[PDB]
Amino acid sequence: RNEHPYMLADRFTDLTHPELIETQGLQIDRKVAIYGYLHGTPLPSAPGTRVHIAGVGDFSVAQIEKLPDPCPTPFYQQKLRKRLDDKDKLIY
Amino acid sequence: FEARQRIEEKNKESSDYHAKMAHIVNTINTEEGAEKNKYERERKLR
Amino acid sequence: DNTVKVFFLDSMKFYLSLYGHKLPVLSIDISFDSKMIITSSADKNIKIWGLDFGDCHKSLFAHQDSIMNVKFLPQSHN
Amino acid sequence: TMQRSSDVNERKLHVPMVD
Amino acid sequence: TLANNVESKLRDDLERLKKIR
Amino acid sequence: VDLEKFVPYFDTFEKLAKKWKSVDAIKERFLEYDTWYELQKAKISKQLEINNIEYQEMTPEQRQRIEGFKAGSYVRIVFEKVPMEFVKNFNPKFPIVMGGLLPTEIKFGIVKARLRRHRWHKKILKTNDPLVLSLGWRRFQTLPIYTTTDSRTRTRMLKYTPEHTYCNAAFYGPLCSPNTPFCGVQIVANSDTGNGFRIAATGIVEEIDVNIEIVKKLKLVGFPYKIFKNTAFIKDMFSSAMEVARFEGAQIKTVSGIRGEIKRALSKPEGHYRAAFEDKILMSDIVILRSWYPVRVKKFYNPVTSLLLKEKTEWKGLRLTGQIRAAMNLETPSNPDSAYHKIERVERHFN
Amino acid sequence: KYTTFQGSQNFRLRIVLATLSGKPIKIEKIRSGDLNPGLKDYEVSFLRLIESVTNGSVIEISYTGTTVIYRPGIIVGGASTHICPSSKPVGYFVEPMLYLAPFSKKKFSILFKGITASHNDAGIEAIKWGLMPVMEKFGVRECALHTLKRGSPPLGGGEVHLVVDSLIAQPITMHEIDRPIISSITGVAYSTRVSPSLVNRMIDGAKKVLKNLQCEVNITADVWRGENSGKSPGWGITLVAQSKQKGWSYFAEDIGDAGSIPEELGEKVACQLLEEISKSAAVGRNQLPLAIVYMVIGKEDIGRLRINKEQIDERFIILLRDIKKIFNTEVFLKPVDEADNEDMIATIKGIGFTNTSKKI
Amino acid sequence: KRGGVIDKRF
Amino acid sequence: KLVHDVQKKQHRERSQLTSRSRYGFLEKHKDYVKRAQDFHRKQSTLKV
Amino acid sequence: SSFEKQQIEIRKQIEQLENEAVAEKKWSLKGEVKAKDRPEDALLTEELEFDRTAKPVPVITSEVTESLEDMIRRRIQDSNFDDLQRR
Amino acid sequence: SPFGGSSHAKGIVLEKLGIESKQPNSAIRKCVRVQLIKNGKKVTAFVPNDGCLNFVDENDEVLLAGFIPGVRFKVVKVSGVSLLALWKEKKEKPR
Repeated sequence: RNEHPYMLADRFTDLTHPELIETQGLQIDRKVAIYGYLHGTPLPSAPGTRVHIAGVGDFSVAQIEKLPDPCPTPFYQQKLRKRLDDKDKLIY
Repeated sequence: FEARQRIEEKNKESSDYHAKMAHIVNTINTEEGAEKNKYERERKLR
Repeated sequence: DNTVKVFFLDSMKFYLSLYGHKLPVLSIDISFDSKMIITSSADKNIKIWGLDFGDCHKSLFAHQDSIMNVKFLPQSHN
Repeated sequence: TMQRSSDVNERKLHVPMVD
Repeated sequence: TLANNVESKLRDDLERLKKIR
Repeated sequence: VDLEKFVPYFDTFEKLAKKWKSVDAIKERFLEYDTWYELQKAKISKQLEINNIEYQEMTPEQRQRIEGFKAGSYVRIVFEKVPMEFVKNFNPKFPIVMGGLLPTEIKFGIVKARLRRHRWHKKILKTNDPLVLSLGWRRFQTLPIYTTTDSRTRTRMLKYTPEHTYCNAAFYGPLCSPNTPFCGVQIVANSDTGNGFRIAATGIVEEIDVNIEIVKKLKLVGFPYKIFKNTAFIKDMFSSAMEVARFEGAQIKTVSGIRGEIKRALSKPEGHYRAAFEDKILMSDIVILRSWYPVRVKKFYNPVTSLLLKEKTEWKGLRLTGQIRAAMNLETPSNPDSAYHKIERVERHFN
Repeated sequence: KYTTFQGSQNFRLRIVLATLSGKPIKIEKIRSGDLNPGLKDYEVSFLRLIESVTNGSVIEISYTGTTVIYRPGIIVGGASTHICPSSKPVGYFVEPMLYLAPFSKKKFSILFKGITASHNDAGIEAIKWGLMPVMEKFGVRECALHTLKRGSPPLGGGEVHLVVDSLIAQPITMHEIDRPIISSITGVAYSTRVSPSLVNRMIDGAKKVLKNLQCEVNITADVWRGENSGKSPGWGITLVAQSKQKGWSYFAEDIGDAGSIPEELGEKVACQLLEEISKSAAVGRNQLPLAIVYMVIGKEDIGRLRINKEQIDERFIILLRDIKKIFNTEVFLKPVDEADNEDMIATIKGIGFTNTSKKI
Repeated sequence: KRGGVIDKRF
Repeated sequence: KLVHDVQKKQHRERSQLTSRSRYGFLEKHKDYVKRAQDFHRKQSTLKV
Repeated sequence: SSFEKQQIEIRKQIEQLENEAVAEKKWSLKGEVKAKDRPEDALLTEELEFDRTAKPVPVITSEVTESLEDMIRRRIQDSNFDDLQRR
Repeated sequence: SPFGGSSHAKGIVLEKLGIESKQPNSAIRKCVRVQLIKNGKKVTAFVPNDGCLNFVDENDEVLLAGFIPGVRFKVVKVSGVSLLALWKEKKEKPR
């Protein structure tokens, strides 16, 4: 876990144009965007890094960008012997 | 021809084997036995 | 002293010195192409030193007595 | 106590790792 | 015919023996 | 201008000689932790303390360029040429895990692992038998070959895994760094789960390279027909005298253990040859020549891709040798001669 | 697919980093416009040397020789013998072999035969006292280049035996932000087939320039004679500036041709090394293409190397550019806080490379 | 020995 | 005594081939030494 | 689909390897083998490594000669003869 | 005392020096070089048998106890599990 970068997908989205799905058919290869928190070693910023999705195959990262933390931790959110605040706890 | 190179390869390998096995038994016995003998005489001194 | 030093005549600076002569060189000789230095010595042996590196290709005990003077055949290695 | 302290000092030791 | 086949097989063995050697 | 010229470019003599008439401008250059464990931890920590410092010095855009996206960052990754079926057969219950691959992971070839039958697995595993392995982030099916060292003299092909110990296993697939352990399973579909423990083997990958030289043992068998004391003639060992010519002088031995040699081939009939033994052999003896024949690893690769299916729990690939025989209704092959039988020995009285 | 580049520029560098990466590489347009296009004998022979030490690699050279496709295999090595063509000396092939020596299955015991010195390529002593000592700094503890026989141009025939008895997972992380203090200057003076006075006139020419310094000088007067002293007379000098504090070294080398005065070329290497010092901060630009590549294949940690203004030239840039495509690693530079000099600190990271080819 | 030198040069 | 019960399993002996049944019982090491020793007893007595 | 086309190639290999699993083994992979079982002269076609029981009789090659008269010249040069003398 | 007052000492398995030995269950095949963690001193240790030699691998924690003369230490315990438990098929090593 400390030698590889890995990631558990929080949501799933298909970015293929609906027109492409029709002119060629559903059988066309599709563009997909996968979001989540990164783990382990840092993931290189430049695209093209080779990754494996379990049960799918090996793919190369077409594009990558960081988004704001959608579930900010309380110490982080307020930053932007004391107990947790009921407002601070969040579920995402 | 093939026999001659084959057999001389076994002989060199076997000779190197016994030399390495012989060197290690001497060095481990000599260096560690001194410390074992060292500790025992301290026990006798105690 | 049994060593034959070579001076560039145009620059007047010392280039290379022959070494290993048992006895002093009686005669010195430059091939027509100027790339060899033939030398005959009181040690009775003739050494032929190449210019580019000042190196003896062969040492030859030619005469039972010392070789006083040595000639070329012009435009020839002889 | 020294024998124990040796026995507790050793159990604290581990492989060096990088997290 | 059979003897000729044995001869041809023997020749094939010969060529392979050349290949080894 | 180019590295093939090892000596690099320098200035001319006279400029450089004038440049350094004096040796100025260069005078400046010329003239406790209690335990070893603490020393190693500190070395790790200082490097970590070093790492944090530059990244702080670096600009945030510079930092991401050099480190990339650190762990804990919420990030969007876009993929192209994803299979069609993956979106269609998408179940949110089944997790999607992404794993970065180091350069060795992409390479394909032969994998050498020290592998044992999993202890609670009911049956021993067989060579050339499909097995789904879990290496790194990837889980795929291969045909491993189980081998032994024979006292570190050769790699000999074993037919099954040892009952209660490890053995060397060779198989083809994506490579990995040595010391990367793995687990093996024979069945992953729910239909054929049954009540056996499904984990079949557990082992450690030992080495990586592009081929293995596994060899299988061959015994050519002979029968005697004519004996003179140490010397005897043997038949049906070989089909022709030319065959005997190749193995002249070869070491041979009987079932009783009387060692022998192939002395000369008999001209008549073809294949017959003369052998001398340390003792006279008997008519019932069977002489044997020990030989060895190379074996090859099958290059089979079938990634197990459950998430691309409708079921996601009924993936099936190569079937075991037992199942194919059951489906086609073939009995397990057997040889009456190979079978073992009780032997009772009659005391011999000699004249 | 295949990373595509142009020209024979940095030919060896682009194969070995391909070999280190495991990433397959394509090089095309090898002197397409020249009268004699395609790879030359020495660089074909070098590509053969790689196949000897690597296992599983496939190499194809085009019909006209102007394109090569290289897919690397795992690095295995072993005892072997190589014939260096007379075009280049042994040093041309041994220097790039140092890029790959410590990361193999079995030990590198390779015999190189051919010329041993040239005006443009590394000599034995450049590798021995000039390039190898950098290996002890990088973790490669024991490693040697044994000289059994030296052969001068144009006939050559020299013999050098390389042994790298160290094998390590990856190079140690690098930490040199100071300009090392040089303690003494040493060197070796060598010749074939010629009188020893040459090797003495070597030192006297080298001695003359550098006695303005306050240093102890010991230049080895070495003369090869007998059967092991080459089929051609020749000679050259190698002076090394040595730092005993942190084990750093800087060297200069060149060989003498026909018609050269010995004190002249002795005067060269003394002032030649001397010029190299001014342009070096921590490692010379003849050691620069050694230090950067190993640091790029270190562990995932930033190290610091101090590099001078004069070091960063066309050679530093394309070399840096070549590393980026193969590894996607970029070398950042931050200025030193000191004002006496304008030296630079080059920060690089290892890719986490490991010696997966080793027996564990 | 695995991997081979496939030289197409005329 | 770090040997288990399994590694001390019996290895069963084979018998004569059915095709070779007419030549008699398949002899083994222990059978051979019995006839080897008696012949040595024999030649020694013939020798003296 | 291409992924389905991937299963198209896989479900071919399964049947051949399935057939090979139940197919009769080659004489090489049958362990103990007999001349009648294998093709005649098959071992002429195959490379089999086997041990020999005695020394390979030496061959008198030139370098064996050259090394041999070289010493004979050395012994006689030193007048070192192992010869019997009057006692 | 061999461990400087302790009854047991952990170490780091560096390399199995007897792997290349031909003879099975030779006295050499059970010898392993080990780095003592408390001081970093390299030492040699005994593993009970070649079957147990399979369990030990490079960079695993190993506890050493007093025992090819001179090898005074035996490997009793590895990586969260005792060898004899592993050797008896009573446990698996945690990784």
